[PDB]
Amino acid sequence: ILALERLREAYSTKGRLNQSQREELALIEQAYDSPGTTLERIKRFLLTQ
Amino acid sequence: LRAYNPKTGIESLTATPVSKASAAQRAGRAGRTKPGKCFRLYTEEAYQSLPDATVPEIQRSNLAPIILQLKALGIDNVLRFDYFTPPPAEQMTRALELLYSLGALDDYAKLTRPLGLRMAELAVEPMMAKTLLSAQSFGCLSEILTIAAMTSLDGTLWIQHEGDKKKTESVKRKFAAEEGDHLTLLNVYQAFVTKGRKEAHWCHENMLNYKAMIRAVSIRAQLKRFLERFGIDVEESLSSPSVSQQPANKAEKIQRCLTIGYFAHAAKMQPDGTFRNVSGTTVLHAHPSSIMFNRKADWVIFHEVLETKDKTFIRDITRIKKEWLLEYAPDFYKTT
Amino acid sequence: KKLTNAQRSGLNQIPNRRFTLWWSPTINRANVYVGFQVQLDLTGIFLHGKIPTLKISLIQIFRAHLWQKIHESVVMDLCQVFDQELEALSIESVQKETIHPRKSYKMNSSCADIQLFASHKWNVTRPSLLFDTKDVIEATTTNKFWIDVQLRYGDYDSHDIERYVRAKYLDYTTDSMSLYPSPTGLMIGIDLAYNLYSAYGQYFPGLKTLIQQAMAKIMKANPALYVLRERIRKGLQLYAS
Amino acid sequence: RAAYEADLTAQQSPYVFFGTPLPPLDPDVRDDGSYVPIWKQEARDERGRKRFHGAFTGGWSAGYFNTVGSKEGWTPSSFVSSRTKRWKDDPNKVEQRPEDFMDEEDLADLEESRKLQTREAFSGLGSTADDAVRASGLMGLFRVEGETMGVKLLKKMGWKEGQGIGPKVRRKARLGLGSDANITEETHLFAPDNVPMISFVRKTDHKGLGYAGETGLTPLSKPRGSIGVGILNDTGSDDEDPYELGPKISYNRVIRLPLDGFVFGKEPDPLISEIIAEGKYPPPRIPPGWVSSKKPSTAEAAKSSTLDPRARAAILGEKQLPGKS
Amino acid sequence: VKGGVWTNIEDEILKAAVSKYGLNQWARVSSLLARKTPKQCKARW
RNA sequence: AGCUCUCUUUGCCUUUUGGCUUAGAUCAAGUGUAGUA
RNA sequence: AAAAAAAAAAAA
Repeated sequence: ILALERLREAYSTKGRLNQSQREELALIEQAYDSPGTTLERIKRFLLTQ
Repeated sequence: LRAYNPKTGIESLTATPVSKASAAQRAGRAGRTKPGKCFRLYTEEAYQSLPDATVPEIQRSNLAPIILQLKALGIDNVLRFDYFTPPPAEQMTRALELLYSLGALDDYAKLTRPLGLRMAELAVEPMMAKTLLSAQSFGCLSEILTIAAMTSLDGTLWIQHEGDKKKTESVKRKFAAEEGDHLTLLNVYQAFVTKGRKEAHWCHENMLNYKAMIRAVSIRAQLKRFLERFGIDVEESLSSPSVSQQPANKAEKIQRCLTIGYFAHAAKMQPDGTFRNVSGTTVLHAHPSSIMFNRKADWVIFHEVLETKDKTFIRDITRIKKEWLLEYAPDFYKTT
Repeated sequence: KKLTNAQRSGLNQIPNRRFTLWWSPTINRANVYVGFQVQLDLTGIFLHGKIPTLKISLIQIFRAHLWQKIHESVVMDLCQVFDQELEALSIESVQKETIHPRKSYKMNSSCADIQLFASHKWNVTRPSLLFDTKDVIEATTTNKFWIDVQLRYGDYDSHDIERYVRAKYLDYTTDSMSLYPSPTGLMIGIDLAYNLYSAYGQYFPGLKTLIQQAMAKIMKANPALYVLRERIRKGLQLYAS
Repeated sequence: RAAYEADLTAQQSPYVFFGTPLPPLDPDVRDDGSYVPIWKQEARDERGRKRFHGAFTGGWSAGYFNTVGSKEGWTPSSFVSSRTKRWKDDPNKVEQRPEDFMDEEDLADLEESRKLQTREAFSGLGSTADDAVRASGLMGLFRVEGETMGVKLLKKMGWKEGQGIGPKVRRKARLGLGSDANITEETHLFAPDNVPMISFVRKTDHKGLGYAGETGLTPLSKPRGSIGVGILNDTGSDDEDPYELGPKISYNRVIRLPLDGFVFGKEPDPLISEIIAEGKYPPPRIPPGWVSSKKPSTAEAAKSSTLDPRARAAILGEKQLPGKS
Repeated sequence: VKGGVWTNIEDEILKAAVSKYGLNQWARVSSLLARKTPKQCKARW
C-alpha cells in the first residue's frame, strides 16, 4: 500500500498522461485489485530477474 | 436468466447459480443409454445452499403483456386473481404504468373503448402495437406493418458469417438507411418480396436466413388479417407505382409514428460514444448488430434493452427528435 | 479534441477574458495617466488605450445592437407607462420621436425621444433631481414636455449618475447643437455598468412619483437589461443558488 | 465530382427506397456520419473551417467582425398613441418579449439549458434516486413516494401498499403474544403478503460457486468556487488549496478411483434417487367393476367472436371492477 | 493490448520498417505496428 | 587479317538522397454482442 | 525624503 501510494503521488494528478504513465496507473490499479498475485510477481522478480 | 427490474425497467441476462432441480435434471440427462458419470464443478457443500427450485418466471418478467391478456379475457381484477405464485406487489405497478402510457388503459384501471381492445388481441409487443394503431390516423400503415413483421422475430435475419468482416458490412450497407435501423429491415423485406420473387439463393448470397423471414412474411399476412378484423381498410400502395409522394416526408412520417409509439424507450447519445436515458442515470451502449453502431446520432429510440455481463445494450437504433418527444408525450415528458 | 494552435491559444485565453470582464470597471478606469480615449463603435463605452481582451469581452457582451436595443426598450417601456397614465397627469397624446438611429451612443449632443402634450398650462418647478424633496414651484407655465433618455457605461472613478444627469442637463440645454423642442423637460440617465438610475429636470405635479415607480419597474423588469444581465452572467459563469 | 459520389452510392447501395443511403466506403470520400472518438475529433464551425468566434468560446474575434453591429443594420420601430387611438386597448398588442433583443446563440444556449425529464406521475428507465431519501432514518419516514399514478390506479381498485397480490388469505391473526394457538381463530380475510424481488449479483468473472476470491486493498485514505485556470492548463490539478497542506486528514475520536481433483459424494442426490425408486404414492386400487363410459375452425370462430370482455367475463363468474359511479 | 508476445509478422514488419527508416526513428516503426510501443520495438531489435 | 551479327567482359555514372536547430519538437485509445424458439 | 505595431489570430 505504501509503495503504490508513493507511486501514485507522481501520476494520480488527473490529466495529460503519456502511454507509460497510463500503463503505470493501470498496473497500480491492478495491484490494488489483486494484491497477492502482485506480491508473488514481485518476489519472483527479486529472486530471478 | 432474464430478470426485468421493476424500478429501473430494463432486463438483466445474468449468470444465476443453478437450482437444485435444474442440476438434478442435468445430472439425470447423462445416464440414458449407458451408466454415465456426473461432474458438477462445485463442492458438495455448495450443493447445500443452492435454491431448491428456480425463481418463478412470473416474478422476473414484464407483466404488461400478461395484464393485457388478462384484461383481454375480461378478468380486470388482476389483484384478486388465482395465481399459482403471485407476482411481487410493485412489478405489476410498473406494468400498469407501461400500459397506461401506451394508451390502452384509462384513469380507472379499465380496458378502454376498443383502443385497449385493439392492443389486447394483437400478438405483438404492446409498444409497437400501440404504434400500429396510431399509424392509420397519421397515414402510413403498411410500412410499419412490415417493420412489425420484422420486430416480432427472435433469430436474426443475417446469417452470422465470421469469415467475412468487410463483406458483412457491405451487404449490410446494400440496404442501409441513415434514418434508423427499422428502415433497413423494411428495405430487405421489400427486396425479398417485390423484386426478389421469393427466392432463397438470392438470400444465400445476401448473407440472410430464409425460414424465420418467410415466417415473418406469414406474420405480416396474419397481422394484416388482424387489422382487417379491426375495421380499418388496408392501404397497400407498395404494389402501386405511385411514388409521387416524396420519400423524405414518408421516412420522417414512419419514424414520427415510431416515436409516437416508442416514446418510453428514448435515449440521447453522449460525446464519449455511449447513450443515456432521459433521466441521465444509466449508461447505455449500441448493440453490435444495429446499423448505428459507428454512426453518430443525437436522440434515438430502441426496440428493446438488455443487460449483458457488464454492458447494457439497446437494439434497433432509430433516429428521432426531442420536440417529437415533447409533442407526442405531453403527459410523460415535460421540459424544465 | 485535436485542436489547432490558434484555437488552443484562444481556449487558454478564455479565463483571462473572464477575469478582465469581472474587473472591467477598475481596468477600464477613467483616470488614466495617458491613453487615447476612443468610443467603441455603436455603443457608449469609452476605452482608454488598447486592451484587446477587454475589448473582445465587451464586444461579446454587447452583440447585435444591444446598446441601441436597450435604449429602444427603455423608451418604449416608458411609453407604455405614459400610455397607461394619460388620465392622472392630463396627458393629451404621447409619442416617441424617431429620425436618428444613432441617438443612443451620441455623447456629444442629444435629442428628445419622448414628447408629452399638455391640455392646460403646467406650473413646473425648478430643475431638480429625481429624489429631491425641497421642490420650489415657480410662476413660469408650460404647455409641452420632453423626456430624454441617456445610457451610460460607467467605471470605478466615474459612476455618479446624479452628477452625470445634472451636468448633462446643464450642458445639453444651453448648447445649440441639441434640438430639444420644448423649453421644459426631464432627462433620465441609466448607468449600465452599475445599474444606476437618476434624472434631472422640471416636474409638473404627479410626474416625479410616477417616474420613480416606472423607473423601479423598468430596472427590475426590462427584457433588454435581462438579455444584458444574462450575457454578463454567462460571460462570468457566476451563478446563483 | 458530385456525379462520381452519386453513382458510387448508387452502385454500392442500390436498394435504398427508405431513408438515406450511406456514403460509400472509400478512401476518397470521408465518412461524416461515423463516430471518431473525441481524441480524434476536430473543432469546426457551422461553415466547416477550424476556428472559434466567441470571446468566451475561444475566438480571437467576436460579434460581427470585431464589431457589435450587423449587416442588416438596426431600425427603431416607431410608437404613436393618443386619446383616440390608445395603445393599451389596441387588438394587435405586439408585446415586449425578451427574445426580440436576443440572438441565435442566445436562443441556442437557452434551449441548451432547457433539458428533458419525465413527469412526476410516470417513472423512467434507470431512475435510481430514492435511495438517498430512504436511507436517511427519520428524514425518510416523512418523505413517502409521491404517488406514481399506477400505484394510484391499483389503489382505487382495492390495493394498499405494504402487501402483495392474489386471492385474500383467511388467516386469523398474530397479536404479538408469542405463538399462542388458544385464540378463537375466527379468521378474518386478510391480504396476501409481498414476496420480495430478486437482484442477481453481476457475474463477469469465471470464478466458480462458493469461491470467495482475492480481496482488494484500499488506497491509503484521501462565494463558492473560483475563476478557472483553463481547461488545458488544469494539467494535473496542481492547485487544491494554498492555506493548508495536503488532503483532508480524517480523524478518529478514540486513539473405483475417481478422476483427478474430484471427490466422491458421501451421499447420493435424493432427487435422482426417487427417479428409480417407487416414490411415496401408492397406485389407485381399481376394483373390478369400473367401466370406461366413453366408448371408442379457430380462426372462423374468432372472426365471429363478438364476445367483448364486458360479456366474456359474465359467463366466467368474475366480478367486474367498479367504474365511474 | 500494448505489449504481449512477439509474432513473426510483427518481427518482419519491424525489420521492414527498420529497413525503410533506420534505428534512430522508433516512433514510426511502432506506428507501423499496433500492439507495441517504440521502446518495445527497440528492445525487440 | 579485316568487315558485320549475337553474346560475354572491361571501362562506365550516364537522373544515379539542396541546408541549418532542442535526434527542430511532439504523438495509447471509442464501442464490439447474442438464457430461452 | 517617494520607481505608465508585428509575430498573433492564412492562392477565377
